[PDB]
Amino acid sequence: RKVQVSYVIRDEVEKYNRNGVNALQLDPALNRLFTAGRDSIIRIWSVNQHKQDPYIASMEHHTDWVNDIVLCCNGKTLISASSDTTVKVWNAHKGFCMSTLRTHKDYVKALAYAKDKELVASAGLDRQIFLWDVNTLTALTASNNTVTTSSLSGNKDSIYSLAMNQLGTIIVSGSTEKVLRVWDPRTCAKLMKLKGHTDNVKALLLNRDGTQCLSGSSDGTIRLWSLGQQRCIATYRVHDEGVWALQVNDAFTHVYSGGRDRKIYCTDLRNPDIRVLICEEKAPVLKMELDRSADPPPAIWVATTKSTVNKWTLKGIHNITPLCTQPDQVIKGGASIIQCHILNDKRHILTKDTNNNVAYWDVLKACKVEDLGKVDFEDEIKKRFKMVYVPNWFSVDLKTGMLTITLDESDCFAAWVSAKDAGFSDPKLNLGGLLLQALLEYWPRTHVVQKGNGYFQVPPHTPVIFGEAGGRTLFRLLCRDSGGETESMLLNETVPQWVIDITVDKNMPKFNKIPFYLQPHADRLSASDMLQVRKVMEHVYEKILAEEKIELLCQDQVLDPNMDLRTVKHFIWKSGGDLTLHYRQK
Amino acid sequence: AEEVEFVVEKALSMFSKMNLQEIPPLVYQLLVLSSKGSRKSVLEGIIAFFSALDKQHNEEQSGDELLDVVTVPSGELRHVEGTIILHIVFAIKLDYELGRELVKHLKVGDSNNNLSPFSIALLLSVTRIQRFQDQVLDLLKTSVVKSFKDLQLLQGSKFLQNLVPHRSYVSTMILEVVKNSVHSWDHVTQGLVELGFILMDSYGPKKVSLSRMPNQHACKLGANILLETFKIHEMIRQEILEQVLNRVVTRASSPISHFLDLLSNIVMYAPLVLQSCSSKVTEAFDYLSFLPLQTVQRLLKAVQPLLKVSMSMRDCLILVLRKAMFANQLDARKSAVAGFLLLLKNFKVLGSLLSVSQVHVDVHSHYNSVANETFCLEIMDSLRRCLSQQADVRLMLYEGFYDVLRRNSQLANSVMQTLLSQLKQFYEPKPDLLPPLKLEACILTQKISLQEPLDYLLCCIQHCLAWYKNTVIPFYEDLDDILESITNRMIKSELEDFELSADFSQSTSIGIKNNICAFLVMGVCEVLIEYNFSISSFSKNRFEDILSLFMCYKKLSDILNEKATSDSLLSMKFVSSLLTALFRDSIQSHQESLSVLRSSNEFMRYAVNVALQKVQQLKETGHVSGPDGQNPEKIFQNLCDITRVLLWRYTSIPTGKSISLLCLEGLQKIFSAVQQFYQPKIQQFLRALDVSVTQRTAFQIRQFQRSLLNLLSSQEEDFNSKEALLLVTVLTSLSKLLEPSSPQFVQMLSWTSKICKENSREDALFCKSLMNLLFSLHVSYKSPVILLRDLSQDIHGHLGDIDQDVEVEKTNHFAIVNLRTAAPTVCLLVLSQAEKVLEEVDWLITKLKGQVPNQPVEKAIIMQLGTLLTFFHELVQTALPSGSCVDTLLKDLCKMYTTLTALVRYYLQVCQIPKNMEKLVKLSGSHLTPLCYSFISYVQNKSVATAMARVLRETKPIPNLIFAIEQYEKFLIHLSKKSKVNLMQHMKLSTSRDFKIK
Repeated sequence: RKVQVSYVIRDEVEKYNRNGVNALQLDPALNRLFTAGRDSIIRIWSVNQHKQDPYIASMEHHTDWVNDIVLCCNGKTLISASSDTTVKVWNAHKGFCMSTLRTHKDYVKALAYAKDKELVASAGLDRQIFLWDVNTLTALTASNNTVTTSSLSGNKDSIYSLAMNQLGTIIVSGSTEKVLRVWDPRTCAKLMKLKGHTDNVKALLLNRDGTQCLSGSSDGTIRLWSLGQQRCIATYRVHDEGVWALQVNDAFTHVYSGGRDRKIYCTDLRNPDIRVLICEEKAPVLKMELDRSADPPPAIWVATTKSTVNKWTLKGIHNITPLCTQPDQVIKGGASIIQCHILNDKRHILTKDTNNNVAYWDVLKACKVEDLGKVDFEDEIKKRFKMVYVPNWFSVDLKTGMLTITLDESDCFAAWVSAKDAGFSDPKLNLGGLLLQALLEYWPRTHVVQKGNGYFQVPPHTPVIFGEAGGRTLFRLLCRDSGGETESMLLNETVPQWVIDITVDKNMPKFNKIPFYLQPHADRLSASDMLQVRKVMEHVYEKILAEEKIELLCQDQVLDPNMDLRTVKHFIWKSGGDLTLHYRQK
Repeated sequence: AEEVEFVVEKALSMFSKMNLQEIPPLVYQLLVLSSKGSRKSVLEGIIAFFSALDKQHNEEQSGDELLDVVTVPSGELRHVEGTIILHIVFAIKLDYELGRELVKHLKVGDSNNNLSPFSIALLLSVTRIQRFQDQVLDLLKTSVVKSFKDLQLLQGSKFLQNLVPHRSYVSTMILEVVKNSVHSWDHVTQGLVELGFILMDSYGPKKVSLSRMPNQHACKLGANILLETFKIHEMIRQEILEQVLNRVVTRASSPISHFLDLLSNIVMYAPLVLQSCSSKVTEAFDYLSFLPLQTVQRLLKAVQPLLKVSMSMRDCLILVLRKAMFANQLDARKSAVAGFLLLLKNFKVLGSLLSVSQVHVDVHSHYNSVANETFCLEIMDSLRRCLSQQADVRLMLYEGFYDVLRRNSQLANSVMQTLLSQLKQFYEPKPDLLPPLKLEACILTQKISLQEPLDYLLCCIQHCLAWYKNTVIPFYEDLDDILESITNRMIKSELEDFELSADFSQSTSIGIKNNICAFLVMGVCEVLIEYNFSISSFSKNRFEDILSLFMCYKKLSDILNEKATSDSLLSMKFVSSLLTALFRDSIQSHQESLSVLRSSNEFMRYAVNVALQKVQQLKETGHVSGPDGQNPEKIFQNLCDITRVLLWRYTSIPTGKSISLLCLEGLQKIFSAVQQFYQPKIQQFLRALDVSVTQRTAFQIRQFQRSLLNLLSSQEEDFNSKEALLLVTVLTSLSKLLEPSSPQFVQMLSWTSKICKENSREDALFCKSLMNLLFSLHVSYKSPVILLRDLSQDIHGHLGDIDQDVEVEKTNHFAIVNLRTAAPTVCLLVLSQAEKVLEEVDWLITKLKGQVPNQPVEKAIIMQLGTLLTFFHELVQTALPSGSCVDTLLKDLCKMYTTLTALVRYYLQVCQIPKNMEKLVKLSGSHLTPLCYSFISYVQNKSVATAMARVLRETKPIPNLIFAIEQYEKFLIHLSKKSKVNLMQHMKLSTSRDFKIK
């Protein structure tokens, strides 16, 4: 595929989630909470009430939604699944990624854990389920980096949930097949095919002995299965909308459920008549984590589509009006950029976030210019309108709630801008070439010594990402880390030729031309796109001081002499033919 | 039929007025109409129209990027021309006769002005039809070769340059066809690649002058075509690399230097190689074990730019090399040693960062320097295990350890300990035992062959130790003490301790052992001479040790030479440093110690001769044998330093061969070598000797001009022929640097003409070289036909007349032409120059004949043939010797009459006759034709199977001339009939001969 260069405009430290939280893990030994965010960052929090700042560390190596995390090996290792089609092994005590598994071909959505055998399974949208041994993964080294893969098979649609029992002898898969498939992880052999759900299944549970299964589906029903009888022994219709999260206690007698309807319930399994409404969240519930320190669980952690993670006490469930009204503990969250507009100069972007704040950003310098507050976004677009046209040279995606700018070979160098039009003091400048040199400034291969493009510098903490167009992430690094030994070898392998030509070979991109034929108002010419009208005025003057005696017009409209033909063709021409300019005496 | 032609011609005129975007629909319809009628007219109109568009677009595009008058944009012009080409090619698929007309219309020897970027691109896509693939690619191959012959002929002759206006060449056209192919010309790329490989395959070097340069230019064009097609087009770069590796990865040992250079240029774009064509490199790696050692070393150096940036390729190579080393099969461990050396000589960081169900895991671990050291030490220890193998492997390691230790300073201890351990196996630690080296352990008997190159081991030790004491200091003392002990015991050895003249025979076992042991002793003495020079600086005691070592080296060299070679072990840097101190050192302290070395004339000869060997190695191989001998920048620096000393010694003090004469030989070799290899550095080369290239060259030229005058001022018996020949060779090479349109060139020509006109030497070789220099300068200045005519008169005066009743007046235009050198030296030389004149005129007539400026060309052609008539007029009545002078003159007269026939046949095509042409015809009939018959009579009258061939071969030349004259008179009858002017009144009746036996 074609390699793209992308980077994120962000702060050095992002303490709070900038998007929703997909998964939760609780460490009882250190009293630590792990949040798998939709902003591609895993964060560690302290659940102690004494600390007024629960933030501990950020675990930032993914490039897309983190869908599931499991805490294994007594809280020393974290396994994460993500939409970037990778499974990653982490040091949960320190907070750095150790290795990346690239066996999946689509989004990885579910992780299953067997505590006794230390066995972890990863399943995703590619209909593949892979089995991993954590100790084998944790003992991997640079020299010894080979692993034998054992994959389950027989699933005809994309998996959305996965489950294992404590002993690691039963694994259940939920998918859009509307059926549940069960295997034996030891022998990698099929056992049964549970049926009865009429929609996608997103939540799965199993007991310690692995003979009973709890499933919740988008149809709004919770079904209790018996693996010995291979049948559904009970069906619970508790929620108005789909069920997305499930939690059960150690006795496997009470199930905690939540989903799209934003309501969380505690349902008694032996008789569904005892139903307690724990709370009503402000957003659809994506995942829930129980506090298993005491029996019954004192509290439950809830992750929603909002950036805030809340804890709800369970004091009095066994002792409709909700049980709780305000969460006991709150972990703050940031704001997600939801709307984006690129201004006419193709250098500044106005963004609006979930708090309705409007901000002004500089793509070239990869920094925020100013905050505007709760200003009308559409009015601000008109207020900053300019009479200029610059070709598109970058793309913007807001999947992680942050500004990610993508540079592709097709249009990276399509924007030529004179230095006077920009804020740099006129030599002729290519925005795409300047940005690439600033991103790879610390790379020794680009030094011939001068550093960078000599006009601006992106923040050193800017994450630079190399990846295939609609594919995998080849290499990810910070801007300031390009000078390292290990990063330089990786950069040589991953940086494509079209970036090498400009950053290493120091070549200059093409100069595009528009052909225009002058006609007297009542001879084809081609010139640079940034050529001003004044130059065409003086060319006619020699054909027949130049500005004062000659006026140019297009489509029966007078032309600004300081304006360029690139702006003329885009705005005033309003036609599919070659640009036509008419010269008439003033 | 005629109706179709008329309507086609009408549509051809409409081409200009209508829009370009409507052309492809018109061409497709016009091609269908062509099927039932005229075919050549349709193709000619389309090709001619688009060629004018290409030419007009090129002129208007050339200029600044400001407001330009652009009738057609480049982007849409290439798009239109592309779809026209596809329509023509598709039409040829359904109409075979259309394809034949295209090849016939574009068939080439003539310039074929029809060829253009559009027509060349049309032909390349036609190759997609296999029915036309071979003949079209053969058409293109002949076009470029003929085009390069045109360029070579024009450059060497000033007469043609004033006449022929510059025209574009097929090589330039094809290069921009590749450039224009970026606009989605995917149908041209397939034939573009095949044409590039045909040029390389057919005209690649065959090392295993007239045609070598166009062949080299044709081969270089194929490399340019392939390289530029590689960069632009992604779907073809995989095929290019596979075909390049096919030609390179072989055991055939065919000359593949041009393919290796193309491979090196391709792998400079490593991301392009790794992206698509990545498996081919790894497959070539798998075959490295089977390849011979020389192929592996050159192939790995070619792909070195790829391994410098890529870890995966480097990691795959290490795995292949490790597997090859562990293989029991031999000739693969040698390649593994060569591969591991090259990796360790070039890269400081080595190392990284499967079954059916086994996958690799991206472990994010930081680079570990300590682990890298163990990785390198593991390979270094493996290489130490290869020092007990054959002497071929030992020779490679000794050459590689110096660069390994310079690259990885962290391997210095491992390398030095390895060298110390090997030296202990052949060094006698006893302070009084002689000799200090066990030369019998270096000999393996099983036939006698060399096991350990002891001389090369000390060369590596001495150079590695020298680097150690000046790179890492700011075992070494043990090594410093061993070398001093070796030096003392080699000096006090009486050559009897080495068991050396006893047999010294080239067949007996003891003689072979004695011969090899003689080489090792001389090799050791050279290394110890190099060691003692640097150590203790400029001390008299150490230089006396050097002189004692040299006598041991020279005495053994004399014994081997007279009873009867090998390269010297001195580094080129040391030879440059030794020469500078030995000839151009005046520091007071150094003079006392240097007087010991300077007092030995044999040492003076030895130092200069080794410098000549280094220059000779550069010319033969392109690199020098010693350390830093493959670094062009450092070789050039030593070339400048050696040249300065050789210039000084020769010029400051004038004169086996003398020292000054040897410096002259080295100067000639350096000047040839510098121009052959360091062409862009000539200004820097001339600057370093003590304005522009012409001004500095003229200063050196005048400096050697004065030298030649001194020898010519001497007596005939005292004439130093060897030195004079060298001076003309130096002057010839230096004069290649002067710009012909400069006063410096005019002075050089005026000086050479004056020397020839005034100096009369009896050396035939000196006269031949001097005239060759004079003609080389003159031809680039003006036509030498007047010069040729005057030289022919001198030959006529000295050799007399064939009439034997007339006396020819001695003109004495040139004193260099005397009775001894007039034949066969000057006569054969002037005949070869008149041959080149006729080739130039034949080229002009061929161009004019195919062209239909004519009047200026016709007058110049007649003026050349008119003057060359008088040159031949003097030679046909000269009493030449019966050897090759008569054979060459008869062959040249046949060429003269063939050229006259070609001129007459040209007027047959044109004259539906000017005075100058008539006078040329009259002159040929009154001054050449009757005298040719007299010369034929003169030659014939006066006087196993090999003799049978000789007598039958001598019956060819005279009948060949008779046919040439009769063919010439045949076409003059045609011209007289056509032009209604009787040209046969100037020609007498032909004279025939009959045999009668006495």
